[PDB]
Amino acid sequence: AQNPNCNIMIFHPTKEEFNDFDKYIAYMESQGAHRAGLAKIIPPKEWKARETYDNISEILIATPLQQVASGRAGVFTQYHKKKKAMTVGEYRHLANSKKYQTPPHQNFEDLERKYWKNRIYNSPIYGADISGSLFDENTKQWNLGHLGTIQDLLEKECGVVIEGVNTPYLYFGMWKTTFAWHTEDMDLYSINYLHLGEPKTWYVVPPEHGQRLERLARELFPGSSRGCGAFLRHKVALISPTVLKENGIPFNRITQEAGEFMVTFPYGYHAGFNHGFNCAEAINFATPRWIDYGKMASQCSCGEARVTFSMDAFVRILQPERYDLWKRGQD
Ligand SMILES: O=C(O)CNC(=O)C(=O)O
Ligand SMILES: [Mg+2]
Ligand code: NI
Ligand SMILES: [Zn+2]
Repeated sequence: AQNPNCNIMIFHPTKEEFNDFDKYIAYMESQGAHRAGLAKIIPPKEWKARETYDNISEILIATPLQQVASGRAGVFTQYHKKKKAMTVGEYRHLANSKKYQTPPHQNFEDLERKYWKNRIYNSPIYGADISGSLFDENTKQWNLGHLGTIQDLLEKECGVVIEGVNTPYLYFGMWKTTFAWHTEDMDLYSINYLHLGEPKTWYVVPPEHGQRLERLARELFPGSSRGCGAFLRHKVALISPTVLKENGIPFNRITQEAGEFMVTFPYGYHAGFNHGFNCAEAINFATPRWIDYGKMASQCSCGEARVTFSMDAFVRILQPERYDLWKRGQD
């Protein structure tokens, strides 16, 4: 078995290897990459996502989210308070302000220490989940707006034609903006490209150990667990590396820099934080190997998780027994 310790693997495809996206994902899996839950892909030196980032300031962040924490430094939840609209240029100025800017630090490990010590005492503002793309239309390789759709994959594997669409999302971050512990909708893959700015640190639990993280989370968030049998679908709970180590949960960490892709694999729990002003693009995708994960994915039916239009068909076809309860949660 390849990669039996479930380490995060880093790949350096050549320009020739960068042509066929599906084939390269399958290659990475042949080397055991998926066992970690997360992989990094450094694009060939010849590749670029677009020519420059000099003209993005007028993108609108219609609903910036202030991420307010509750709990203790290593075990906390966050809620999202909606703020007034602002442009990307206005958000960048805010990120760079004395109130929100990255503090002085020695290296990524020192900044990580400071994050976990101090995150809860601040409320950073995240421009998350903005439909759109920064890839040039002429970028033919690893263009996250031109990937094969999940609906087409389901139809190719299973024969059933379904409604729905699959488009990318932009994320504008600042110091301490936080992504809570989660797997993707329907335990899909994700791919994330860091277009510009400061890094993003990731934590990940191997898919084969995801239930260990779930059991810890039920212990640490006992009211939330009574409320919902899949409350990590709410995407609000944080647990630090120190607390994971104290509880014997297997995990890994890695820092993504501008110009790099990360892939999350089915049922790979992940969480993380941004180092400073940045912009990322991400989308969900599927492969043949996903189908079995999609059939077994947990679901939130309490009403909190509320998701896209296109998840309806995935539940309806892959999980017909669960469909009626889940749809009630949507309505
Ligand atoms: O970058 C972020 O805030 C969160 N991204 C992801 O969870 C992802 O790409 O799967
Ligand atoms: Mg613009
Ligand atoms: Ni994710
Ligand atoms: Zn729920």
